[PDB]
Amino acid sequence: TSFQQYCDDNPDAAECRIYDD
Amino acid sequence: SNLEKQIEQAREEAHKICDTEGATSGQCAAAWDALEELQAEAAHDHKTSFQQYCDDNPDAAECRIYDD
Amino acid sequence: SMVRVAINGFGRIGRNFMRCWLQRKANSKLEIVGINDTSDPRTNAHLLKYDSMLGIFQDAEITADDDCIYAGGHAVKCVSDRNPENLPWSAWGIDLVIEATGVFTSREGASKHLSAGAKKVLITAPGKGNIPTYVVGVNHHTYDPSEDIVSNASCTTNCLAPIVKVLHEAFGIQQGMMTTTHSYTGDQRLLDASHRDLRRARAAAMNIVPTSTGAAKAVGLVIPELQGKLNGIALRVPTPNVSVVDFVAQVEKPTIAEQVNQVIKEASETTMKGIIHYSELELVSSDYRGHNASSILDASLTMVLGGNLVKVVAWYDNEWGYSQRVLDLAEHMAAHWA
Amino acid sequence: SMVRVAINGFGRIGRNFMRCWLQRKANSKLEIVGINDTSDPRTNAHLLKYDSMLGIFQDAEITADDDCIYAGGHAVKCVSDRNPENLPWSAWGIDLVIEATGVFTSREGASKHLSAGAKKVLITAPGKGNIPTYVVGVNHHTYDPSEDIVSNASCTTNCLAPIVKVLHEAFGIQQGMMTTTHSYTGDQRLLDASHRDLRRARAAAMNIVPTSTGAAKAVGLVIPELQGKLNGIALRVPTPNVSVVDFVAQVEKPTIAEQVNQVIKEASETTMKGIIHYSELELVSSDYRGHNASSILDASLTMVLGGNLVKVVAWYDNEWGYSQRVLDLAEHMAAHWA
Amino acid sequence: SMVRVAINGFGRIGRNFMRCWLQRKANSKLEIVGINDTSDPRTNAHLLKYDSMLGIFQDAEITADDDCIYAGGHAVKCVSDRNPENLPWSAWGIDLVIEATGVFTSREGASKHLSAGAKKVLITAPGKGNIPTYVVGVNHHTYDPSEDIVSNASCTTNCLAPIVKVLHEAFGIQQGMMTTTHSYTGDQRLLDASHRDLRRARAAAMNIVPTSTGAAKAVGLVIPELQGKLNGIALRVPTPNVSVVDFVAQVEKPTIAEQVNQVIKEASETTMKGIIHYSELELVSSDYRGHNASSILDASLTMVLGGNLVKVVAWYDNEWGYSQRVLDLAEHMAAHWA
Amino acid sequence: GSMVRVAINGFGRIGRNFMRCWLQRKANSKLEIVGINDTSDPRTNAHLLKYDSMLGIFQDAEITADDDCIYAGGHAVKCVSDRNPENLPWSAWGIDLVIEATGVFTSREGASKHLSAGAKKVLITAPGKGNIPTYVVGVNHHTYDPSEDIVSNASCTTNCLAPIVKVLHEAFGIQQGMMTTTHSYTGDQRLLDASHRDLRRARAAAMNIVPTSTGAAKAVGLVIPELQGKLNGIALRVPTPNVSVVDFVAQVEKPTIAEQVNQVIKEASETTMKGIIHYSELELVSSDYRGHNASSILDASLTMVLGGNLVKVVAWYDNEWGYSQRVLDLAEHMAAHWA
Ligand SMILES: NC(=O)c1ccc[n+]([C@@H]2O[C@H](COP(=O)([O-])OP(=O)(O)OC[C@H]3O[C@@H](n4cnc5c(N)ncnc54)[C@H](O)[C@@H]3O)[C@@H](O)[C@H]2O)c1
Ligand SMILES: NC(=O)c1ccc[n+]([C@@H]2O[C@H](COP(=O)([O-])OP(=O)(O)OC[C@H]3O[C@@H](n4cnc5c(N)ncnc54)[C@H](O)[C@@H]3O)[C@@H](O)[C@H]2O)c1
Ligand SMILES: NC(=O)c1ccc[n+]([C@@H]2O[C@H](COP(=O)([O-])OP(=O)(O)OC[C@H]3O[C@@H](n4cnc5c(N)ncnc54)[C@H](O)[C@@H]3O)[C@@H](O)[C@H]2O)c1
Ligand SMILES: NC(=O)c1ccc[n+]([C@@H]2O[C@H](COP(=O)([O-])OP(=O)(O)OC[C@H]3O[C@@H](n4cnc5c(N)ncnc54)[C@H](O)[C@@H]3O)[C@@H](O)[C@H]2O)c1
Repeated sequence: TSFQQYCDDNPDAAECRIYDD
Repeated sequence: SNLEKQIEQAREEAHKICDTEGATSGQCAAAWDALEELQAEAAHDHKTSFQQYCDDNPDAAECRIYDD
Repeated sequence: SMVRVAINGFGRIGRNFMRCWLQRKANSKLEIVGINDTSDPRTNAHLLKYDSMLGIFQDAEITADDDCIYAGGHAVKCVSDRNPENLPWSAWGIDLVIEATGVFTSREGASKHLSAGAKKVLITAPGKGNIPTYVVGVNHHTYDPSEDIVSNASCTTNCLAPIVKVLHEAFGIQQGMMTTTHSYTGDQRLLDASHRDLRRARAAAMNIVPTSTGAAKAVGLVIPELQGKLNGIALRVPTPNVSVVDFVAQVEKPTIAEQVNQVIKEASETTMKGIIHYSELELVSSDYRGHNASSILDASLTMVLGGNLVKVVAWYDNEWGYSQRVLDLAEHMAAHWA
Repeated sequence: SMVRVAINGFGRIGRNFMRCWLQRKANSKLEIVGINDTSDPRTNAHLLKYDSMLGIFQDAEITADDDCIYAGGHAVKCVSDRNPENLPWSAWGIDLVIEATGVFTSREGASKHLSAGAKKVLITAPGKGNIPTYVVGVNHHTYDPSEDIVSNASCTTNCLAPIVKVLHEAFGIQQGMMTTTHSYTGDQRLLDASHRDLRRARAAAMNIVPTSTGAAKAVGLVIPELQGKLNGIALRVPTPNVSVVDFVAQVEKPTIAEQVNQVIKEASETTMKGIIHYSELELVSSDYRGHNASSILDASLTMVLGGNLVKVVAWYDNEWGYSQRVLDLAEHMAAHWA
Repeated sequence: SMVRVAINGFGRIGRNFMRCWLQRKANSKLEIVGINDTSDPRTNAHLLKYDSMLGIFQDAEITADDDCIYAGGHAVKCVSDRNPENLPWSAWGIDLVIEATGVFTSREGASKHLSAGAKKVLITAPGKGNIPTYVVGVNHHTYDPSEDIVSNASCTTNCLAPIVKVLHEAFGIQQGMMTTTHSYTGDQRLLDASHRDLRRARAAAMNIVPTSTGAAKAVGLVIPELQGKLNGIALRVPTPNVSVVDFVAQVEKPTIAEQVNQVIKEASETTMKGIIHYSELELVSSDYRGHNASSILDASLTMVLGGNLVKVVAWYDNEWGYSQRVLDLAEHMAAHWA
Repeated sequence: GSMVRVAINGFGRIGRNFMRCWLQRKANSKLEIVGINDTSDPRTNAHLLKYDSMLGIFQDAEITADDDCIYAGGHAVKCVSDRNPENLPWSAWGIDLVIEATGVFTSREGASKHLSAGAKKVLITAPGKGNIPTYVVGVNHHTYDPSEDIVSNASCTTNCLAPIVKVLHEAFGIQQGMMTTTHSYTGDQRLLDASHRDLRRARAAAMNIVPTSTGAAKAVGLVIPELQGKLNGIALRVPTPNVSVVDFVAQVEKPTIAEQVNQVIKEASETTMKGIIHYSELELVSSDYRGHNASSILDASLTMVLGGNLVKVVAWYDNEWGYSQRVLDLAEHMAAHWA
């Protein structure tokens, strides 16, 4: 996926942030 | 309660008795003696005025309870 | 031929209810004919039309004069007395009173409507003392026409109780714990303010607010053999409507998450249809605004450990869902009026 | 020979006031000895200590028994009577009543405290009818010891009036519009519920709610020259505390933003020190919680068009800053008992 | 024939625009055939359907696969590339690009769409540098087919500019101050985080946040007569949608509130129909969700002082109203194509 | 002998909470924060460090900046802004320990890019990905091995649930356990409906109850190994900006009653868990627990038990400050056992 290949390079974008809380 | 509504009817009756007969009246003395008597019984589980207001105004903002 | 209805308390539930009946009026045995409330018809017609949660009412024109609210040419007389014994139910021929104030939920309190001339009272909340409680879908068929005062339980009880009945009949519930993460409601103060509950005193939109709930024990009222086996709490959170129940149970019969979901799913299509909705969608509370089901199972959240500790999570529109059940319970009563 | 004080209405203002005096107790000519309120002492002790906005009270321990709140060993006797006439002001030797219920803002209403034994009454809101209104820093030196019922106006008046006075004396205000973007207050409704104000009726944490502001008329009370020349409104928004007023003035002596800011800055360091604070920081409302000034001018937002159209923006903690002024006014009265 | 449109940036505006188009599709010269976004079609079909503000999409069924979003059998090809030059505009026969990422607002930035194959670009925000700005109902009839990159200004601009035009032509505007009390937007921070604007860096749902407004400059671009004569600011408040602009104008022809209202009202029923709406109801911000008008004048708040200081207050759904105008601007461009 | 030189990678809610925790506790510390790396600049991060919407204005000392450093009372913290830790100047800065607080390097391979840059150890302020030793102060940190170059301090919810689960398990023997954290929202949720790999975290945070999948369910089984695979749960993000509550329902082996459950945790809170668990019988709300230094505050009023063996306990925690206090504790602990 393009949005899956984008969250690989930039996990620190507010489109990918995952904080296991 | 009971003793409260009698302490207000006891000083109302003592102020009327005192004014009519005078300040040095033996009747005024007994009137304040009888008020001091019901205040010594009144003073001799601590429900609050808050809790009695929520019994009289259950729909007030201070008293609503929605069991959700 | 037609059950004349009156609403006591035109707040969030009174108005949701009113707007439920207005949309279900085509096939209805109820005619709402009167309103009692602390406010006036002009003020209450305005609120009726402009709802911050439900939006502008679109079906019919809402108007009002000195003494009447009108909805689509249908007149609703209004009075404003806080003692239901003073109400003109005899004059108005009120057959059913919807008791939506939150104040008259004991038998003696509710009975004042009967003294004023009403025949039956449907309390929109848990009853006090020995008032028969009903949840449409769980036990509303044991309703006895001779009952003059009834309780439609709480919103939470109406969400948990149907899920408890399905799970209990599938695997036998031995004990259960619930937490409802609940939108705030009118009994909480907007800012820290005097209250008999020190937690309800705190600002509702700023805080997570624990409060005692009885909906857990109340489930044992309607599913009488789980009596004494359920307990729970409430967490009030800063949302204005829609809540979610978290139910953790130990069951006799070993199962897994998939079976739990399939069970509830099959009930939602057959025995509990219209009452339970089954969802595998990854939604949030906003998406469930205006849902007509008492319970929406969030299938993605179901968990089971060791075969016997089951966890389920169910959404509910505490305002609008509960009101559909209030109307359901009334429509049922009008069916078996005696 | 302190001035014995009682608080009527232990709400947001009443408890901010109490905490204000507790911090300033050492230098005060006032002694708070009595409280009347809807609630009992234990509940009020709890709310005084645990405050969602101010946080937990730090300075001294706060206990309570059936009779009193205790502030670090200082006793405040408590009663619960909503009719001020029955209050034990005579027996408690009450000199000054801080009228903070909001529902005794007329002269006859506030005068019930005088029938009960108090000597003077300070209303923590605008008065209804001929009640001399005051703003510390603007006109409180026109206080006259013969005045036994006084208003400290509203929170917006206490923010706006000092900046208007400064602007007026520097450039000459000919006309002025105001809009306070205002944190909601206990006067509004958590969810849509009846209210004499059809907009304040609407769920406060959900809405921008246009409404009236006392500053519209009271600024002209404390600055008589400008009576009839100011007007405005409020937009209540979903924040629980801290507010900001936006004021647009038609002025006589043409100027520019640099000149306006220097004038207010100059005042804030001299004549208006402690009332106006001058800020060049890029802050937001949370940063002004607990700020003791009546007005924090946000200098970066000052703009002028055509030399004659002046716009200024001033923050204020409507709960804590206003209470600081209630204390100031009461101390001033304490200094001028006769 | 049909003007083939692509959406660049499937955000709040991009998806409001889609839902606008879908409701007006049956009467439209545009055909949305492509989407570019950082995210995939499945995520974006889920977002298009489930919307915290607009609710679940009712009109048509929405679905997706690896390649496209389907809105009722209508297939929208999706790509995910962040450099417009690599976008398949030429291969998709795309004519008009609705640029809604907020990052390609300069001419050279937006121009990348032209290299990729598109023929015109409509920026859903103010432009950077010489980019013609249009507001529908104020100056859009001046648009020229020769212009291929255009700005539709901000939401606040689209609300204030129709009213300024009326006020100006009726009374003559010499100066004007504006403050939009404004729902927060994606541009702000959920919790305190770094940001070019030190105040939009601060938790949006916690604070009143003063910031800039595009209307301060944009109104003067669409009403050239008033360039340099307007200024103002934005206060961002904790509501997710719907905003209100406060406009205080010094005018030349002395007037009064009744006359100000009657001019805007008649305009709203004639030359500004659909653009300005005139409201006398006592409503709050929730009630204007989904209004199609660019400005709703709140006549109850109109006030005037000394004949020359006029205060008007106008609501707008900054998401839905603004998107309706973007569609209008687009349809107009497809009408006057070249 | 000297002090451990610390850098903060990611000056966000945790990085800045941790900084203020350290700044307050600096009088007793074997650490010295000498460097920050963040996407933003020194002046902007100075502003945020001082003006916090949740902690109020910092006042223990003056806070300024120039183009290179942030200053907290004349103490200089050097500031660099590169998104790839490989490129960070940890070698020239003599960085002994890195607080990985960006949420972007929770895996050993990404977390050890700081080691390629010259760092000697790395403390991830989040659950680690893959086999990375996970520690909870007061439950498990005493098993820290000075040879670990990469550690995980856990999640906020894990630091709340784990101390309580340890006391309850030893008192009554936990067999299975469910959990639900009614959690304030955090920076990884979107302010308005926007793209996200978690369709629920994509939705407007201050507007919704948002169920998401927490790993505190998994983590607790790490720091208490005999409960691996015996606990599970979810999270419900709600519209508060800080402070969470965790609701734990457990099937225990030894019968008990709510009175006894409370007493156990109370005794623990005063002895073996002092400073980690706090015991409250007060009727408070979330706002009242802002700034609390405990990992868990048991809301004793909410304890309930059914049939002797189904136990429900509810605990508060300041997900930002409390978790930052433990991060600091764990870092000091590593500074004491440094090799
Ligand atoms: N919406 C929910 O969250 C929800 C869900 C399920 C059940 N309930 C239950 O429904 C009941 C109603 O709750 P609500 O949120 O609608 O309340 P509300 O406070 O919004 O409305 C109460 C209304 O009753 C009126 N009222 C109060 N006292 C009265 C009197 N003496 N005479 C006439 N009118 C009076 C008030 O004017 C007000 O309009 C509550 O008891 C609650 O437990 C609420
Ligand atoms: N809140 C602000 O920001 C602010 C600012 C300036 C002025 N004011 C004014 O101060 C006044 C106080 O308002 P508040 O914000 O504290 O509201 P509040 O509701 O928080 O306080 C009112 C308190 O008075 C009590 N009360 C009400 N009626 C009573 C009666 N008959 N007898 C005894 N006690 C009674 C209530 O129980 C409550 O504790 C208002 O008149 C308001 O206009 C408020
Ligand atoms: N929302 C309002 O109130 C409003 C009103 C009027 C105008 N506007 C303007 O409209 C614009 C859109 O704002 P929004 O509210 O939709 O914000 P948003 O964050 O909801 O939308 C931005 C979208 O664009 C995408 N995107 C960002 N950079 C990209 C790139 N380089 N390539 C491809 N896609 C990219 C993002 O994934 C996101 O989906 C803003 O510039 C704003 O100024 C907004
Ligand atoms: N806040 C909580 O509730 C909480 C509790 C426990 C654990 N945590 C964990 O702490 C971590 C941080 O969370 P937070 O709340 O501080 O988030 P945040 O978004 O506030 O912090 C992120 C910061 O890191 C910076 N950053 C992002 N990418 C970077 C890169 N490539 N290089 C350098 N700097 C970069 C950003 O500028 C931002 O300031 C998360 O992994 C989370 O799981 C958070």
